[PDB]
Amino acid sequence: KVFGRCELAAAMKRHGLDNYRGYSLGNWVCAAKFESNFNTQATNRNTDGSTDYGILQINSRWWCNDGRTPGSRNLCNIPCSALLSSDITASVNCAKKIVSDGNGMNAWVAWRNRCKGTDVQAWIRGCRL
Ligand SMILES: [Cl-]
Ligand SMILES: [Cl-]
Ligand SMILES: [Cl-]
Ligand code: NA
Ligand code: NA
Ligand code: NA
Repeated sequence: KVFGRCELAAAMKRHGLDNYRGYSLGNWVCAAKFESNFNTQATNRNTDGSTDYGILQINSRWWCNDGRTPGSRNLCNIPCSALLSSDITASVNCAKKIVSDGNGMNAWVAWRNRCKGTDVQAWIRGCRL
């Protein structure tokens, strides 16, 4: 599913991501924009052989199981395919774990490089929330 911007903001809020670990909703929407262009089915193979899955491009090295990432972990206790669902619950629950791991949203390199420090409120501007 490719979410609209305000549609995704609303879904993220529904699932408790707004201000989670102090990160406002615009941060999460901005991260999703640059990770997946709001497409729940996004996948991307990394040079290390891991793969990133879903709206927030969660990586199989640590967070989910895809059966093809040697030496990896599955700390969200989910198949990586669950992160591709139209329903964002699994991605949100895993993102909560990731952002709590110590480096905040810097875990998402694209957030650090493209969202951090910017007017992230613009990503939720105009939305009925
Ligand atoms: Cl957009
Ligand atoms: Cl915001
Ligand atoms: Cl933080
Ligand atoms: Na992989
Ligand atoms: Na894994
Ligand atoms: Na594996």
